Amino acid sequence: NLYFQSNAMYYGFDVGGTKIEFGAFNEKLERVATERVPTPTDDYPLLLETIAGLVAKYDQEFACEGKIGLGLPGMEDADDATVLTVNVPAAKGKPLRADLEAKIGRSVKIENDANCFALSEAWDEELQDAPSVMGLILGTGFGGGLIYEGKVFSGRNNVAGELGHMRLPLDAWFHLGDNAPLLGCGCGKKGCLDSYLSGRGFELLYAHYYGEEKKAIDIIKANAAGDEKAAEHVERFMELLAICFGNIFTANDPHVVALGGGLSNFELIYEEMPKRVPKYLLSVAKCPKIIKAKHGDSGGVRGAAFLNIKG
Ligand SMILES: [Cl-]
Ligand SMILES: [Cl-]
Ligand SMILES: [Zn+2]
Repeated sequence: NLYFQSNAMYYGFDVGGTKIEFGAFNEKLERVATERVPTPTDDYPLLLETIAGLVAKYDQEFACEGKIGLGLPGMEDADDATVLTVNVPAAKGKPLRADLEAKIGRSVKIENDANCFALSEAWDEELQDAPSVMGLILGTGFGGGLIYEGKVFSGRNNVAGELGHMRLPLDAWFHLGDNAPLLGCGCGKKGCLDSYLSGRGFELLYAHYYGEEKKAIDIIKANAAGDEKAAEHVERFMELLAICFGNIFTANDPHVVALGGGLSNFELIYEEMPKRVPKYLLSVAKCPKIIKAKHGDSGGVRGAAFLNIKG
């Protein structure tokens, strides 16, 4: 079956703290192979050998040299090309790209896993024609990737798309009222979007205004059932998210927004944003298309592979 070749083949590696996932994709961006191997715990020479080994395995299997893209929970330092990460400790501070290239014998592209998610959504059949795609993960945190013409915009410091680490716009702060909580952020700042618009934030906001720790799922369940406190919280949160989106869209004006992560599963978001965002936009501007992510489960490997699509 593998001899039914396209001219080019794209390999994607999603490197996680416990497993490395590989995927091969043809020119139509169809997936033609899948494999997972353990991430070598604290053995960098073995990490390099494992990745190089997969490239060699599939190159022989397809009788061709696939393009190599890799995503990880981290990023490259823009000035010295070493990896910044905590979940793949063996790679921390290492010139991962240069080491792989020397071992494998050809170019490798590396990118943050959330940027890979965004790129994966942007290459879905329905979004391929969108000039810009903003892919955001609302779960553990908030933020993502800015895709232009099917290519990730990394930024001068490889941090473009870190919308989670801008402070709340003033209108969002006023919306929270007299009892608004100033939430700390793990980046070192106070009041970051990451601490309010994430799944974790949704829960902290409920706990702060009602002195009770409920899990997102249960709060959504209570709202659906008709609990008054849950409804008040959902109303508060929906307008907050709309305000923050309005500010973001005024500066970045994306064509389509794709939402991933645990909270992206809360369907009311898709009904509510189109009704609330326009208020916070310039009079001449319309709310972009905001949709639930379609390829979240394999977004890391897909996006990593797609880093090499010739633009
Ligand atoms: Cl796929
Ligand atoms: Cl999540
Ligand atoms: Zn922050």
